[PDB]
Parts: sequence; C-alpha cells; structure tokens
Amino acid sequence: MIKHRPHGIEHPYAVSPDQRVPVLPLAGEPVLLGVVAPEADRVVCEWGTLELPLSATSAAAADAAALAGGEGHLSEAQADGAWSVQTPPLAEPVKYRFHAHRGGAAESTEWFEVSPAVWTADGVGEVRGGGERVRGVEWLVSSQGVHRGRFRLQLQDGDRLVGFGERYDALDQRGRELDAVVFEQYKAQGVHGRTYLPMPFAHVVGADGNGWGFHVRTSRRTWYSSAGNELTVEVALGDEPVVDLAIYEGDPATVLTGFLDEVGRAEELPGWVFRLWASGNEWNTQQLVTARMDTHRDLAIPVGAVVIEAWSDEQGITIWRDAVYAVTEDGSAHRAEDFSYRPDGAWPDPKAMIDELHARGIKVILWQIPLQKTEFSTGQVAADAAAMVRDGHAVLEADGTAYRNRGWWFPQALMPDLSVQRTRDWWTEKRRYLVEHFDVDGFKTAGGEHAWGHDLVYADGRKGDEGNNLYPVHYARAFGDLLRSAGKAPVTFSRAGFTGSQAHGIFWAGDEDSTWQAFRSSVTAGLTAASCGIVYWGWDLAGFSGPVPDAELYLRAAAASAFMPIMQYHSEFNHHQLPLRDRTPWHVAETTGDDRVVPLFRRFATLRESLVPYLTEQAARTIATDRPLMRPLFFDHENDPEIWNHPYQYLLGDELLINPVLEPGATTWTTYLPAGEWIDVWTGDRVPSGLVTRDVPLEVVPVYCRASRWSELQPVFS
Ligand SMILES: OC[C@H]1O[C@@H]2OC[C@H]3O[C@H](O[C@@H]4[C@@H](O)[C@@H](OC[C@H]5O[C@H](O[C@H]([C@H]2O)[C@@H]1O)[C@H](O)[C@@H](O)[C@@H]5O)O[C@H](CO)[C@H]4O)[C@H](O)[C@@H](O)[C@@H]3O
Repeated sequence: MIKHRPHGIEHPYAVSPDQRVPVLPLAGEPVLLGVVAPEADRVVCEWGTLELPLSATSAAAADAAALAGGEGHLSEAQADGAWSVQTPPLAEPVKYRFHAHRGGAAESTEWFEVSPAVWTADGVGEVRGGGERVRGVEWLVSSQGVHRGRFRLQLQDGDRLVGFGERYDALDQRGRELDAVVFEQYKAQGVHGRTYLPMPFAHVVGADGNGWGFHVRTSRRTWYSSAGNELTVEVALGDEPVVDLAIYEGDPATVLTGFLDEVGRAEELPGWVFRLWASGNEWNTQQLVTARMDTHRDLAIPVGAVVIEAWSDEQGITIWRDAVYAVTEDGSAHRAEDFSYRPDGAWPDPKAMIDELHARGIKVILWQIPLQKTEFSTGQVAADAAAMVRDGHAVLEADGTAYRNRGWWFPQALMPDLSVQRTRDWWTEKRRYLVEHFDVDGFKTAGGEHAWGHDLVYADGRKGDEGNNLYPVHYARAFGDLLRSAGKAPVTFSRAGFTGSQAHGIFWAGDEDSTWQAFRSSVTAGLTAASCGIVYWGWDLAGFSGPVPDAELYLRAAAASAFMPIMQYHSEFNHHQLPLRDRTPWHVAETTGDDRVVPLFRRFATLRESLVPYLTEQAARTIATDRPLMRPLFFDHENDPEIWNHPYQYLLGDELLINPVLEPGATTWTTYLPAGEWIDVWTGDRVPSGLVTRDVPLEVVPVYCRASRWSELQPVFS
C-alpha cells in the first residue's frame, strides 16, 4: 500500500510525511514529495515524462514532534515507513503519480497534479477600502486561479502596531513576522509567536498625526510583516479575488469602536465573575471538590467560582461520572430524571454539592470540549456519534464523510457542526439538564482549534479555509446561548477564538509552564486581547503545568492577577500521582515550605473582593465607551512616547495604574506615571508624574490611583 496526500494532515505550522512540500510551489521552486509506504522494497515517482527514484526518509522531522503536539507534549528527541524525493524546479503544471512494489508485487497511486504559482500586479482582483494607505497590490496566481492577495500599508516613524488578537511575544508587533490562524500551541506561545485567539485587526498608533486601525474582513488565514515604513499584509483567498479592508480613524478607543461596531462587543457579565476563580484538574470527585472548597472556607480565602474539569464520564462529556441511566439508542438528549447517582460513585449527590456551594455564594463551572469521541464502540457516546453522522450534525470532509480529528488531542473524534442553529441546539440540548436542573452557572469551553483542512464542509455553506477559524466563535456562542435560554448570563470560559469572539463570554490565556517568561507572556496576551476588544480575560496565575511554582513567582503572579479582569488559579492533570500539583495557596505553601504564601494570598483575595464594585463599574464603562478594562497606556496617552518603554504596565479601568513585578529577586520596582496626579495606594501619599521607584516586598505590587478619584478607591486599600 502507498499513500500520498498533497495537502497532508494540514497542521497549519507543520508538514506530514505523506505530502507535497510546499503544497503550492512558486514557479522555479523545486518540490519535495513525501509518501508513506510502510512495506515497499522500492518507490518511484512518475513525474511528468520523468521517473524519480525515492529515497527512504521523511520530511522531516522536527515536524513529527509538532504533529505530536509540539515540544511541550513530546520528547523522545527522536524515534518511519516514509519515502521522499526532491523534484526538478517547477516550470509548469506537472501531473505525477507513484509506483511502488514489495518483492515483485506492485501498486500505483492515483494521478496528482500541481501547478506552479507566481506573484503579479496584473489581474481582475481588487483590494477595496484602504484608500491611499494601500500600495503594492499583488496577486498569487496559477493555472488554477488566484490563491492569495498581498499589499502594503504605509507606516510613519513612531508608529506602533498593536493588535492581531491575543499575542504572547510583544505588545508592539512592528518589525516582526506573524500570521492570524487559530492554532493550539501547547505552552511557550510567546516563543513560537502563535495564538489560540488571532484577529486580522490592529491599531496603528503613535505617529504625530491621529492614529488609525484596520480590519481585513476574512476568516481565512492572513500573514503580516513590517520592515521600514511599510506593513505587508498577505491574504488567503476563496473563489473571489477580492480583499475587503476596513479602515478606522480616531483615537485608539474610537478605532476600537469602529471595529467592535462591525464585529461585535462584550455584553455586561454579572459582577461575580470578578471574584476569585478556583480550579484544578485532579479534583475529580464530589469528595475532592467539597474538600478543596472547605479548605478555602476554613482558611478564610474567598472564592467566587469553582471550575470542575473532570466531572464527567470522560466519554460524551455531558454526563456526571458514574451516573446510571438507560442509553438512548437514537442519540437523543437525556432528562435529569433519566439519571440516578449511586452512593459509592464519584458523584453520589451532585445537586446537593452545587446547592451547598451556591449557599456559600460560589458559582459552579463545568468543563467542555466540542468533540465526540469515536474510540468507544458502545454506549451513549457511540449512539450519539452515529446520530451525528446520520442526522448531519457532524462537520464534513470534502467527500461527504464526517471529519475525524487530525490533531494530537483526542484524535479521530467528530466535531459537532456548530455553524448552524439546529446542530447548536442538538449539541447543547444534551447539556440542558445541567443548567436547568443542576443550576450550573457556566461552562469552561476548552478547545475548538481541532478543525484542520481547507476543503472541510460546514452546514452554513463555508469551507474549511474560511470556516475553521470561525469554529471557536460558534462554540462559545452555542454554550452562551444555552445559558441564556435557561435565563442565565452567558458565562463561557474559552481559550480559543477569532474575530467576533468579543461578544461571547470569558477568555483565559491557555496552557503554560510556571516560569517568569510565561508570566510576562500572559500579561502581553491580556493587553493585546484587550486592545482588540476582549474584555473579560484572565490566565492561570503562575502557570498550571509542570511542578508547583515557587512562592515568589506564585505571589508575584497572584498580586498582579488581583488587578486583572479575571483572577484564576489552575493546575494540569498529573495522573493522580502524589505529591499533588495543585496550585491552591495552601498546597503551594506546603510544597515550598513558605509561611508567607497563605496569608499574602488571602490579602490579595480579600482586596480583590473589595474591588468587585469598581471592576463592575469599569467593565460597564468599557462596554459603553470601548476604552479597555485592561488598558495599555496608548489609549489615553497616545502622544506620550515614553509609554512604549514600559509595555507591561496598564490601567485597570480609568482610575488605576498597575505595574506587575515580572522578575525574580526584585526588591525595588520602577513605574512610569504619565500625565496626571497620582497617589500610591499603599501609602496614600501623593506622587509626581514620571519615573517612580518604590519597595516591592511580596505583599506589594506597584499600583497608583488618579488623585481625583482616590477618595472612592481609598476604602478598598485601607
Ligand atoms: O494539547 C492537548 C492538551 O494537553 C493536555 O492534555 C493532554 C491529555 O488530554 C487527555 O486528558 C485530559 C486532561 O489532561 C485534562 O484536560 C483538561 C485540560 O484541557 C486543556 O489542556 C490540555 C492539556 O491539559 C491540552 O488541550 C485545557 O487548556 C486545560 O485548561 C485543561 O486543564 O482533563 C481532561 C478531562 O478529565 C482529560 O481528558 C488525555 O486523556 C491524556 O492522555 C492527555 O495527556
């Protein structure tokens, strides 16, 4: 047997051994041809009129690590039935196929074709809307059609580029190469410069004149680079060679208003989301969740929400673990009364647990994935999978078969097609009893990045090249709507999204190690996301992955996060080994032996509770004025050049300036205070504008209040 798939697995940053590299060669480029034929003595390619012998070797891989989820998931530095050959350069369309044989038994692949492409300024295609800001329009064309547009936006000296969704490497992207595509990068997002939540939108800000911004209106992939005075924008295309480009003019907030008016905006969430969120993945039973929350109560560390990740049967992920019930063969949803819960099960009485948590004022959030596992051939999970295919609730391959997940996380799983209302209904209907009976307050909607390939088909008419980036938006929206339909606020908690995600729930920065570098990246992620209109945002403070963080990093992160839109701690699945990897304050104290951790965390959490009315009012202003909640200084201060030397500072709402302590061992910290009158919130003293240095013991993160509103904020800090 011999396999060749010209596009391959379509990992957006990687190639697979069965494919053509590159998929679309420029004219003059050679192409590398991979093929997988596990048992073959010899493999040849019939390439045009030539015959090209294949060596046994693969492309390549550092890409196989990538296909396994990247370095965070896999090493195994090394350790495949793969063959490859490099062709002559491509001067024209070539038809090719492959011939292989094992010891005198031969096979032939189907014919394939590849047409070389060239960049040209000549064409019927147009870039609409950029006015005189756009120069150098070119199109990437082949005998097949127009594949991509490209053009340049004029920049002025002093201009910064801030935007592009949620970014972990830098606030200002000028001088860098980046793209916008939804991808799950497992940790080290800043290092790779990738993101779960890209947007083809940015602020152009800081030149003497008034600033502006742009939105490429596409859900297809886009690429960006800036050198000298130009920003280069490359746009993947569908059948129509048109790029529609929106330009917004004004101060940064007004620029944002134009964008959000077009693509959507946050609505006001209940004030309780501003309290502390407690989480960890290994709280997998009723006993564990109640024990952890009891410890919160007993240590007097206030918590407003608890996330339960492994709550479920781990199959369909819509039923409590150990619940007993009659499987519905037709794949229909269950009523609450379908279920009974055994005394010895993982969750003997989940309603009583939730009622008690509610009585203490703690909200409850359940984990979700937009995936139906196929690895089980029996039970409810299998009945629902069959129902998805039968009734058309599954995202489809070009050939009409159901898409099977190509990623490393739950491979082969189906994706519910959330692009249309009927399937959004069907999928969330299975979760309805959780909200209506069990009174669950939210969903942590994890994942959403799983759709790979350009020719996938969605029921809304879109193909995968357009629709795959949109999928996480549909995903958050679906569960938001479930909550609304039960009369509850649309609180979804999501890592992934795209243009339009602004209007659905809450977002967290995703998976990271516990390191100062990850801490710094996360701040940048919140700042850039806010610049694009993502209002309720948080991260896993001091990281959820690997060994428990040291006291210093933990407390630095906790202090800063108390000043961020969403304060949450979290911990990754450890295989239930001992010792625990919990990120709870008391387990961190236990692990480090540091007796400052619990009392100082308590103070931060206690101050946090006092900040809820302020955060609530500021959130409402953010939603009304589009001036961000976690606010880079260029929004109010844009003509001040000095602000760009302190990219990790921000305004929390109008009145408070925050300066996270981002390095280990720091006994002092310097803050740049822009034009205005300031007050150190810890001493209540007046402070002048400009650079200000103060001591930073662990109980302090630098915070300053506008003098005129300090009367309102003073009780919070007393
Ligand atoms: O990159 C894929 C994935 O990696 C991590 O999970 C790998 C893990 O998946 C399966 O076990 C999971 C378990 O890890 C946990 O997942 C909750 C987790 O999901 C997201 O992060 C994961 C990594 O943990 C990432 O997507 C999310 O961002 C994070 O906040 C969450 O904590 O719990 C679920 C449910 O119990 C479990 O299915 C798989 O079984 C396991 O073998 C694999 O190592």
